[PDB]
Amino acid sequence: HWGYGKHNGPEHWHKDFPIAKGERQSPVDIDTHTAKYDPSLKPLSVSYDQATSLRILNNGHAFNVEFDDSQDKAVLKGGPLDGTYRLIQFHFHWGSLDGQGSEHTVDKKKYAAELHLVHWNTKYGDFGKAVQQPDGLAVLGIFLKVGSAKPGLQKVVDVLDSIKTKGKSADFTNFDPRGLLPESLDYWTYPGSLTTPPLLECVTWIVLKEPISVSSEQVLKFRKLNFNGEGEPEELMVDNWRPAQPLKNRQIKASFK
Ligand SMILES: O=C1Nc2ccc(F)cc2S(=O)(=O)N1
Ligand SMILES: [Zn+2]
Repeated sequence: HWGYGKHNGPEHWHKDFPIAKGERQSPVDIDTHTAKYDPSLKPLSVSYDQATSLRILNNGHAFNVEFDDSQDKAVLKGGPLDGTYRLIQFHFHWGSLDGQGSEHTVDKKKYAAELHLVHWNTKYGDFGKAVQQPDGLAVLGIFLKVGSAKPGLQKVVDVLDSIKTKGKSADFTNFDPRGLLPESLDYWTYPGSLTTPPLLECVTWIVLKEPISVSSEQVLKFRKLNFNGEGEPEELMVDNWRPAQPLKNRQIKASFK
């Protein structure tokens, strides 16, 4: 099965998932000098006041904080998007060292981690139908750098010991994802894909320019998670990031000068 190891990592994924070599794969390097300001892009609208978190799950490649998406409660709209996209889950990608971990890069810079807030287009009715469409998902990507702690992340960090291994979940209600957002919503946007198999080309990527700061202790606790299940040999869940993929015939657009 696919993973992030030497024999099953990103360079192998194309054998089971040939779209890995497709025309709109993610992540990508964001060349800040070539990204063009698009004055027709609107401000992002992030409406998370009614978000209902339910559960946190170690799925063997990251941990997902899942939300009730059976109603319009936490939605992303505006920006490059047409219509309304409902928050379904968020998760992170991170490194074994502070010098790597993000999936997107900025002028080849790798951040310590990257948060993905995943939303699906309500016109397709559910997530499973949305991923079959070129405009089915909108993923808000936020870089993490190591410095001061992020207070709004600590409730996540503190539950990780209860979901150490693949397949473990824990109740995780009343978590407010607004506490994970930077001050500015300036962003880059481009059409891309899921960054894990099945690598479907269904994502409008919206990557925020401003990183959030998290403490060394916070990211160190991400690195204590396990890829393996309980009672299997311990493999630390680190370096669960796909590297940048060829941009091909795409343009990255900036919301800001
Ligand atoms: O690792 C990732 N796996 C995903 C899997 C399913 C998604 F809906 C979105 C993503 S993602 O591209 O945001 N990141
Ligand atoms: Zn992701």
